[PDB]
Amino acid sequence: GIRKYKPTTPGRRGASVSDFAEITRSTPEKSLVRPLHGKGGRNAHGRITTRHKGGGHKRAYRVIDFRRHDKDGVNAKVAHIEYDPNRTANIALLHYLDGEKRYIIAPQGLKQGDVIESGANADIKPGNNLPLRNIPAGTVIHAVELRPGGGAKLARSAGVSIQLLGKEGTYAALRMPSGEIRRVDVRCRATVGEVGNAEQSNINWGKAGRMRWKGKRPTVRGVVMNPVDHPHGGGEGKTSGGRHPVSPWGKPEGRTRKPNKPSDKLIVRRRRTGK
RNA sequence: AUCAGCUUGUUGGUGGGGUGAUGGCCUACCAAGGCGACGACGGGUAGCCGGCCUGAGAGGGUGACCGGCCACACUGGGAC
RNA sequence: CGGCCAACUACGUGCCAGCAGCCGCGGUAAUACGUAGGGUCCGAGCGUUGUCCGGAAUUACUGGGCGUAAAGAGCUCGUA
RNA sequence: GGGAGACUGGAAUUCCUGGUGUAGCGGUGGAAUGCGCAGAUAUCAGGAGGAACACCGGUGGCGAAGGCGGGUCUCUGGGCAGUAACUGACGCUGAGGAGCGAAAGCGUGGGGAGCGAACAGGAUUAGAUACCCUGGUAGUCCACGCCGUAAACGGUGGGUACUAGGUGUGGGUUUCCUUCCUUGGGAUCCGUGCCGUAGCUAACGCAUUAAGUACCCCGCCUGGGGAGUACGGCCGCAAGG
RNA sequence: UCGAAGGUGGGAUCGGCGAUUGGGACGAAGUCGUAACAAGGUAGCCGUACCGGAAGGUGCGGCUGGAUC
RNA sequence: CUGCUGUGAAUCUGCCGGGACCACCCGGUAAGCCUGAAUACUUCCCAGUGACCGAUAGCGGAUUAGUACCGUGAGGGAAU
RNA sequence: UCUACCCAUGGCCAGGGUGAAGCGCGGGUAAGACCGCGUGGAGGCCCGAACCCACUUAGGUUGAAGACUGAGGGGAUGAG
RNA sequence: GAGUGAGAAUGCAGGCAUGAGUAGCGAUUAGGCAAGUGAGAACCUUGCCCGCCGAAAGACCAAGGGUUCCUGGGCCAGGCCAGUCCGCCCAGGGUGAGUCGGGACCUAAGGCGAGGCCGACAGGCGUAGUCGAUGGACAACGGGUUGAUAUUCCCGUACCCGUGUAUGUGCGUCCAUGAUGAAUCAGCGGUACUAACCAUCCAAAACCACCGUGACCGCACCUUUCGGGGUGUGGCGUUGGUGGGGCUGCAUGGGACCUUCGUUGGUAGUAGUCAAGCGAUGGGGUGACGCAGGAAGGUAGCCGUACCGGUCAGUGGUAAUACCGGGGUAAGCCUGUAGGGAGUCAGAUAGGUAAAUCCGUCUGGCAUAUAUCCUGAGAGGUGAUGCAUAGCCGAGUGAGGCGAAUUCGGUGAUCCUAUGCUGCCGAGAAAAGCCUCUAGCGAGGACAUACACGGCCCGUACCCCAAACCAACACAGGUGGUCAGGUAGAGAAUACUAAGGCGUACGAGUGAACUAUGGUUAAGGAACUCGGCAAAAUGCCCCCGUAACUUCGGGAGAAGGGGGACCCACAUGGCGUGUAAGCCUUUACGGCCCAAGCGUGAGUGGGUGGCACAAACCAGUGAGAAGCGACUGUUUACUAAAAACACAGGUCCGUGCGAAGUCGCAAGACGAUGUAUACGGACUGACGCCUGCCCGGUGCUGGAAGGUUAAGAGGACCCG
RNA sequence: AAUUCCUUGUCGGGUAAGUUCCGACCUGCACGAAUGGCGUAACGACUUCUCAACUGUCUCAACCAUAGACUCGGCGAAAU
RNA sequence: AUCGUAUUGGGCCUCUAACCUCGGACCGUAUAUCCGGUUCAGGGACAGUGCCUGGUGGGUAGUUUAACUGGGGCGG
Ligand SMILES: [Mg+2]
Ligand SMILES: [Mg+2]
Ligand SMILES: [Mg+2]
Ligand SMILES: [Mg+2]
Ligand SMILES: [Mg+2]
Ligand SMILES: [Mg+2]
Ligand SMILES: [Mg+2]
Ligand SMILES: [Mg+2]
Ligand SMILES: [Mg+2]
Ligand SMILES: [Mg+2]
Ligand SMILES: [Mg+2]
Ligand SMILES: [Mg+2]
Ligand SMILES: [Mg+2]
Ligand SMILES: [Mg+2]
Ligand SMILES: [Mg+2]
Ligand SMILES: [Mg+2]
Ligand SMILES: [Mg+2]
Ligand SMILES: [Mg+2]
Ligand SMILES: [Mg+2]
Ligand SMILES: [Mg+2]
Ligand SMILES: [Mg+2]
Ligand SMILES: [Mg+2]
Ligand SMILES: [Mg+2]
Ligand SMILES: [Mg+2]
Ligand SMILES: [Mg+2]
Ligand SMILES: [Mg+2]
Ligand SMILES: [Mg+2]
Ligand SMILES: [Mg+2]
Ligand SMILES: [Mg+2]
Ligand SMILES: [Mg+2]
Ligand SMILES: [Mg+2]
Ligand SMILES: [Mg+2]
Ligand SMILES: [Mg+2]
Ligand SMILES: [Mg+2]
Ligand SMILES: [Mg+2]
Ligand SMILES: [Mg+2]
Ligand SMILES: [Mg+2]
Ligand SMILES: [Mg+2]
Ligand SMILES: [Mg+2]
Ligand SMILES: [Mg+2]
Ligand SMILES: [Mg+2]
Ligand SMILES: [Mg+2]
Ligand SMILES: [Mg+2]
Ligand SMILES: [Mg+2]
Ligand SMILES: [Mg+2]
Ligand SMILES: [Mg+2]
Ligand SMILES: [Mg+2]
Ligand SMILES: [Mg+2]
Ligand SMILES: [Mg+2]
Ligand SMILES: [Mg+2]
Ligand SMILES: [Mg+2]
Ligand SMILES: [Mg+2]
Ligand SMILES: [Mg+2]
Ligand SMILES: [Mg+2]
Ligand SMILES: [Mg+2]
Ligand SMILES: [Mg+2]
Ligand SMILES: [Mg+2]
Ligand SMILES: [Mg+2]
Ligand SMILES: [Mg+2]
Ligand SMILES: [Mg+2]
Ligand SMILES: [Mg+2]
Ligand SMILES: [Mg+2]
Ligand SMILES: [Mg+2]
Ligand SMILES: [Mg+2]
Ligand SMILES: [Mg+2]
Ligand SMILES: [Mg+2]
Ligand SMILES: [Mg+2]
Ligand SMILES: [Mg+2]
Ligand SMILES: [Mg+2]
Ligand SMILES: [Mg+2]
Ligand SMILES: [Mg+2]
Ligand SMILES: [Mg+2]
Ligand SMILES: [Mg+2]
Ligand SMILES: [Mg+2]
Ligand SMILES: [Mg+2]
Ligand SMILES: [Mg+2]
Ligand SMILES: [Mg+2]
Ligand SMILES: [Mg+2]
Ligand SMILES: [Mg+2]
Ligand SMILES: [Mg+2]
Ligand SMILES: [Mg+2]
Ligand SMILES: [Mg+2]
Ligand SMILES: [Mg+2]
Ligand SMILES: [Mg+2]
Ligand SMILES: [Mg+2]
Ligand SMILES: [Mg+2]
Ligand SMILES: [Mg+2]
Ligand SMILES: [Mg+2]
Ligand SMILES: [Mg+2]
Ligand SMILES: [Mg+2]
Ligand SMILES: [Mg+2]
Ligand SMILES: [Mg+2]
Ligand SMILES: [Mg+2]
Ligand SMILES: [Mg+2]
Ligand SMILES: [Mg+2]
Ligand SMILES: [Mg+2]
Ligand SMILES: [Mg+2]
Ligand SMILES: [Mg+2]
Ligand SMILES: [Mg+2]
Ligand SMILES: [Mg+2]
Ligand SMILES: [Mg+2]
Ligand SMILES: [Mg+2]
Ligand SMILES: [Mg+2]
Ligand SMILES: [Mg+2]
Ligand SMILES: [Mg+2]
Ligand SMILES: [Mg+2]
Ligand SMILES: [Mg+2]
Ligand SMILES: [Mg+2]
Ligand SMILES: [Mg+2]
Ligand SMILES: [Mg+2]
Ligand SMILES: [Mg+2]
Ligand SMILES: [Mg+2]
Ligand SMILES: [Mg+2]
Ligand SMILES: [Mg+2]
Ligand SMILES: [Mg+2]
Ligand SMILES: [Mg+2]
Ligand SMILES: [Mg+2]
Ligand SMILES: [Mg+2]
Ligand SMILES: [Mg+2]
Ligand SMILES: [Mg+2]
Ligand SMILES: [Mg+2]
Ligand SMILES: [Mg+2]
Ligand SMILES: [Mg+2]
Ligand SMILES: [Mg+2]
Ligand SMILES: [Mg+2]
Ligand SMILES: [Mg+2]
Ligand SMILES: [Mg+2]
Ligand SMILES: [Mg+2]
Ligand SMILES: [Mg+2]
Ligand SMILES: [Mg+2]
Ligand SMILES: [Mg+2]
Ligand SMILES: [Mg+2]
Ligand SMILES: [Mg+2]
Ligand SMILES: [Mg+2]
Ligand SMILES: [Mg+2]
Ligand SMILES: [Mg+2]
Ligand SMILES: [Mg+2]
Ligand SMILES: [Mg+2]
Ligand SMILES: [Mg+2]
Ligand SMILES: [Mg+2]
Ligand SMILES: [Mg+2]
Ligand SMILES: [Mg+2]
Ligand SMILES: [Mg+2]
Ligand SMILES: [Mg+2]
Ligand SMILES: [Mg+2]
Ligand SMILES: [Mg+2]
Ligand SMILES: [Mg+2]
Ligand SMILES: [Mg+2]
Ligand SMILES: [Mg+2]
Ligand SMILES: [Mg+2]
Ligand SMILES: [Mg+2]
Ligand SMILES: [Mg+2]
Ligand SMILES: [Mg+2]
Ligand SMILES: [Mg+2]
Repeated sequence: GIRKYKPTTPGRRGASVSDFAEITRSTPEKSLVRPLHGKGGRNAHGRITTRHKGGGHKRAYRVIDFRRHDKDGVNAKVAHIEYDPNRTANIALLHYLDGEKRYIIAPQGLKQGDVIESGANADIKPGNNLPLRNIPAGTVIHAVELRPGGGAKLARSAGVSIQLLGKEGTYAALRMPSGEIRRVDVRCRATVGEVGNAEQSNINWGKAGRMRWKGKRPTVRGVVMNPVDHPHGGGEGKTSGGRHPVSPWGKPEGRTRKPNKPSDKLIVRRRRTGK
């Protein structure tokens, strides 16, 4: 759950963490690890592509079976629900009957011992990936794909995931966490159940070291920025810039969504906030 | 209790000194407890009693005089 | 010497000067203010003042209540 | 309708989408701020989301008290009648202590249809920082914690034994006119309304579900303000208690 | 060794005073107001939160110590 | 005249040139292709010339010369 | 090749204290919450050298040095 | 005909003056004397004391420089002075590797890049690949040597990489034993194709009865003078078309008739393949990795003891009970302890881009055995009759021969087991090598041993916290890694010392001011000053006791006080370690204790000396208020370190995935190999209370109904 | 007040005196609620004030041993 | 615009054959997430890309911001 840390030092007074009692193994599988490195917020070209992030704690990579489609009709027990920091959620390894173990996203309330099926015959216990032909309308879903068989991309937020609304014709309607409705094929791949670590939103950061570890760099406010560096720069004292806030990269607040996407016709309306 | 914990010779045993007389009265060595919500330790007031006044009684108030003790002798100590 | 409380009339100023333990007494005709008489109480003492009890069953053990005047804690489990 | 979790239903409001359909719709003691001519109101079809369950529904049931009601499942407490098999003084109340607790308020993270403090306008008045109208931010919903106060009222602590009745309701055992249908008649215990004796009370009034007559323990009160306030102590992140 | 007096240093209690401020009661009479007592002209009150010179107003929940029907 | 972008002609009473524009007459035939001679230039070689300098001049360099040296750079850059 | 940032691979931090969760025992409950006792060394924790900084002062300022030296000064298991 | 006339432009280049023989001669260590060479000696050489560093100011490496290394010659030029000396200059000499560092081995960040994509062009990208250590695989010590080089040369003993000899164990292909397995003919899943039977619920072609009455025909009453209309009844009709029976056809379950078996009855274990032994550009394992922390066993190393050799040092006493010096010895080859981990066979399954005896998974059997295997410090033996050493003899720039003892104990690491164990989150590279499996071959390979043989190229001197690198210098600066002795000590601080190297290149004198570095000072203690700036002061360990406030951690080492030296006794005490010996057994590099021996803090008494017993060095000033900033942090290298910045806390907005925003005229890459509890942007800055009013202006988000307007279409009139 | 010109505002505490400081008043030229307001335990080489000790910072300087300054010997600078 | 004859472009709904796909499966390939081709599957006469123009456009660029003045600036 959530465990709050006692104030031993003035720095870690407010630090509270979601204790990971949901851990079973501590040393990740060495076979599936691929060579990875912190890119430092920089491309191969050497320029800093995005500031406020980079540096920190070098970490490893592991392949997740996001698009599980190659093998079907075989069951798998939950091997060990381990901790992968490269995601907000957790990964629970599976012993499939063919002996080919792949990592998958651990759904909410998953504990070691449940049997998971991936295919048409799969039931409604969480972790079962199956096309929309075999799912009731109205069930909460996660790790949702966009086409019948091109790899799953969406619905992997910890705690709130996409909810299926209804099927009409050959197009299916999906409700977004933002409260929006997206039209998607009735043959895409989607799983059942919410994603775990819902209590992760109750994490309290704590200090700056954790944050350089996590990746982000300290944020430099524009009002003290130099005027050449930023439109908010300059001033003798504290000033807001004398104009509406603007990213120093030229454009102010506003529309950024370029229309006319191939899935733009597959969207009914855009998000509305604070209702 | 608009005072909840107090105490370290403090508590208990043994061995010594001590005093007219027993005794942590004093010393050494052993054990950790005794007193505590059937009000401890703290705070304010005040000499106690036979008596006096009041009240049918219960009770309440009080310690004039006398008398039975207690404590003191400008303040604090000590001893022959 | 108004009623509590046995003892009243006249004269002098009228919301002034003043009385007083509770109620309370004077705004031109006071048995309540001041003076006279008159009467009452007490008496070698007479009142005022302060402390204490009684009435005070007004801390109710004898001897109070908790619907509205003051009061049933919000209600249970339950240690001593 | 005792509590908790999950699943599920319909009506209604609002919003969105698409027809039809035209200049008004909403409003009060009267009118104007409000939305329309960019197509409102009305009305049909569909969808979305949130809250709450109209009738049954009552001076009726349960819970110790706050309180509790759309269905369905899951688990569970309390109470009642008969046989009385068994335990054989285990009963009661309970200072300090501990647990539950209306609404509002606070933190974190979500939700948010309607309603609605605060705040804007429009209206009345000499005056409105109100009553009225149009809007609507907390909150009202969910989960975890908190505060622990109400005219928290039956303004009456609990338990036991006794003391005349009449009239309704609910639950269960029996017996008899006996169709053996019948609130038929009778006996019994528990709960809950109303009116009434003796009695009590200053009166209103209570009257077997006592304020009657007693027993056991517990809290509370000693003229009105000051004041349920200052200081001190305890709890709470704070409001505060 | 003990030992009264004296001096070092910080904790409690009783206090006395203290600019100014907060609150209360008594004066009497004046302005601002209509709050409550009759369905007091918005039923009252209680707990609570917000608001306003002021009595008060509103929201939510609770009682009738509320009158008509 | 050429180019980017769209349109788009005739084959000879066809066209475009004749310095916004055309009737009659006047001069040449576009979308295909190339072609020596006069010209510009001199890192190199040869032969000469100079009212050009004679070692702070003349090329930075008559001599260890783009050497020493400075600068990690593109480079700069000596005196003798 | 300094400095700013990042990337990958190595290395560095003498010594001494503070004592979270967790763990077992005895209380507390019906289960808790909680209460003490023994292990724990978690900490951008504490004191303090190597190391990294540069707060004060003096000297120097045609210095030993085109930004230091000497006394003190801060971090010193980490945003190093 | 002029490059034709200088005195200046903080002019240019060269030369030379004064300031002037003035300042300085480069630190917190310091010298003096003797003898020697030399023409000259504080500075060089040799001897004795003194001084300084000694986590360096000693000894090694990397980067860097390149002859500064050694020897011989000389001292006009350089060394801040003379200099016989030098890191000066001239000549000669000096660097020895299968095993130490790189290449023939492989990869990270990143660079190059065939084809290819994009780009007028130049070009930019990146695939297959190839480069790229700061990483990983893979092989040493003691002693000795001359005037300079030593893990390289020699002696002594080994190792592991790679090529060959052939004999000995020994194996099939061309014979054939084994284990099996699999692609062929004949039918069945009371379940239940098709006429029914028993039981149950409902109703299409309205029969009976009642009621309501689209509309029609009307009887009686009311109503306006009669009319519309209203009230009760009758005849239907139903705004609101079944029952009954039969043939026939279809639909639902039964047994059975022809085709679908209980894999063999002959053949064809006759013929065709093959597993040795190498075997992959392929597949799979292994190789393969964090921070922090404690405990245990050991080692380097240190201190004492036995033993071994020597000692008489002009001083009062100690001639051995005392003193000084030794008291060493590797790699490798055996043994496999403490300790860290892990279980064994049979059969089938297709999951690992093809197949698998390999890697996984499921059925079963065997297993809690210190069974079995791997790893693994250390100790013991060999290595070693060897080497070396304290010292004895002749012999001096120096060489040679001989050569004693070589054990116990204790202390003890930051070193080894350890890439381990326990716990935390912030969850900890790649490939080569190695083991093994098959695909594609195949008539000769596999294992040991006597023997002669063959193992590449390059670095190898010297300096390296400095006069040899970077700073223009022989500069008070900077520079990464490895060795870490003794006494006090908590220690790598600090003080003094060993090994070892220096007194670092201007000196000799004179009580001047004055400047700089320090010490002390009557008495007052901030009266100077902007400020207690600077100075001064406390400072260590163990105890006793510590407030206001608070987020219950703190504040707090709060403040303050006491003890601290030496000797003796308690005390042959307690503690650790551990021999002989004892106890025991799966007998071994075994568990228990441990007299003896060694080391050892703590306290209480008694006594003693000084003014002072943490006496040196080293080593917090404390307290009370108020402002800003929550705190640790970072910055104006070289005038300013804060109230600035940043940081965790929150808010708002934009972001639906080849996302937003970027870098890029583009491919492409980051974002992210992440996916609205995630990313970017902006503002504030922990935490408590909160965060009021205002949408005219400017921005942003909605609705474009009206008017204005581009380009392009369109050809009225008019001129010629 | 990090905002206040008059202003050393007025009043109270500290000293002999306090234009600084601390605590209040509001006459806020020209505070103010995310360019955030008010407090806040802890920290700060931050800012300001007071206190005990301490001292040559001072009253008022004196002496002492260093390294220069001085003379001699060797080499030998510059700003202008 | 020349309710039974005419006016050539707008508005929509469709289908695949232009076009798109960072969708799948194969191949070059013995190894290749690049690239190219085929098939299937999704969008589709749209998106995309030019040419012209209208808008927005301190993100970027080149500039300007007088003189007189009893010092300048503010005044005139
Ligand atoms: Mg915090
Ligand atoms: Mg990876
Ligand atoms: Mg950022
Ligand atoms: Mg890094
Ligand atoms: Mg996670
Ligand atoms: Mg910012
Ligand atoms: Mg800035
Ligand atoms: Mg700008
Ligand atoms: Mg600025
Ligand atoms: Mg400003
Ligand atoms: Mg804006
Ligand atoms: Mg949305
Ligand atoms: Mg005694
Ligand atoms: Mg004794
Ligand atoms: Mg009495
Ligand atoms: Mg009495
Ligand atoms: Mg008495
Ligand atoms: Mg007497
Ligand atoms: Mg007596
Ligand atoms: Mg006395
Ligand atoms: Mg006395
Ligand atoms: Mg009378
Ligand atoms: Mg009388
Ligand atoms: Mg009179
Ligand atoms: Mg008389
Ligand atoms: Mg009395
Ligand atoms: Mg009684
Ligand atoms: Mg009473
Ligand atoms: Mg009452
Ligand atoms: Mg009560
Ligand atoms: Mg109460
Ligand atoms: Mg629940
Ligand atoms: Mg509609
Ligand atoms: Mg909603
Ligand atoms: Mg009880
Ligand atoms: Mg009880
Ligand atoms: Mg009690
Ligand atoms: Mg009680
Ligand atoms: Mg509780
Ligand atoms: Mg509510
Ligand atoms: Mg609130
Ligand atoms: Mg909350
Ligand atoms: Mg919330
Ligand atoms: Mg509303
Ligand atoms: Mg508004
Ligand atoms: Mg109630
Ligand atoms: Mg009660
Ligand atoms: Mg009772
Ligand atoms: Mg009666
Ligand atoms: Mg009655
Ligand atoms: Mg009763
Ligand atoms: Mg009573
Ligand atoms: Mg009261
Ligand atoms: Mg208090
Ligand atoms: Mg006072
Ligand atoms: Mg009223
Ligand atoms: Mg009114
Ligand atoms: Mg009212
Ligand atoms: Mg009212
Ligand atoms: Mg209230
Ligand atoms: Mg209100
Ligand atoms: Mg209510
Ligand atoms: Mg009433
Ligand atoms: Mg032609
Ligand atoms: Mg030509
Ligand atoms: Mg160069
Ligand atoms: Mg600890
Ligand atoms: Mg705990
Ligand atoms: Mg400095
Ligand atoms: Mg100076
Ligand atoms: Mg100097
Ligand atoms: Mg320089
Ligand atoms: Mg100093
Ligand atoms: Mg740090
Ligand atoms: Mg000339
Ligand atoms: Mg000149
Ligand atoms: Mg000059
Ligand atoms: Mg001169
Ligand atoms: Mg001089
Ligand atoms: Mg000099
Ligand atoms: Mg020097
Ligand atoms: Mg000499
Ligand atoms: Mg030293
Ligand atoms: Mg050191
Ligand atoms: Mg050392
Ligand atoms: Mg190097
Ligand atoms: Mg020579
Ligand atoms: Mg010479
Ligand atoms: Mg020279
Ligand atoms: Mg030479
Ligand atoms: Mg490339
Ligand atoms: Mg190419
Ligand atoms: Mg490549
Ligand atoms: Mg390479
Ligand atoms: Mg390399
Ligand atoms: Mg060498
Ligand atoms: Mg060597
Ligand atoms: Mg790890
Ligand atoms: Mg020795
Ligand atoms: Mg497998
Ligand atoms: Mg060889
Ligand atoms: Mg070589
Ligand atoms: Mg060298
Ligand atoms: Mg060196
Ligand atoms: Mg140099
Ligand atoms: Mg030097
Ligand atoms: Mg130097
Ligand atoms: Mg260094
Ligand atoms: Mg060390
Ligand atoms: Mg020394
Ligand atoms: Mg030395
Ligand atoms: Mg001087
Ligand atoms: Mg002195
Ligand atoms: Mg003094
Ligand atoms: Mg001053
Ligand atoms: Mg303090
Ligand atoms: Mg403290
Ligand atoms: Mg302290
Ligand atoms: Mg034995
Ligand atoms: Mg045994
Ligand atoms: Mg002494
Ligand atoms: Mg800091
Ligand atoms: Mg900082
Ligand atoms: Mg900087
Ligand atoms: Mg600076
Ligand atoms: Mg600097
Ligand atoms: Mg500075
Ligand atoms: Mg700074
Ligand atoms: Mg700061
Ligand atoms: Mg910050
Ligand atoms: Mg905030
Ligand atoms: Mg923000
Ligand atoms: Mg925001
Ligand atoms: Mg507007
Ligand atoms: Mg505006
Ligand atoms: Mg036209
Ligand atoms: Mg102020
Ligand atoms: Mg100020
Ligand atoms: Mg302030
Ligand atoms: Mg001052
Ligand atoms: Mg002001
Ligand atoms: Mg202002
Ligand atoms: Mg703001
Ligand atoms: Mg602002
Ligand atoms: Mg504060
Ligand atoms: Mg002095
Ligand atoms: Mg003087
Ligand atoms: Mg002297
Ligand atoms: Mg000097
Ligand atoms: Mg001198
Ligand atoms: Mg000189
Ligand atoms: Mg001008
Ligand atoms: Mg002027
Ligand atoms: Mg002038």
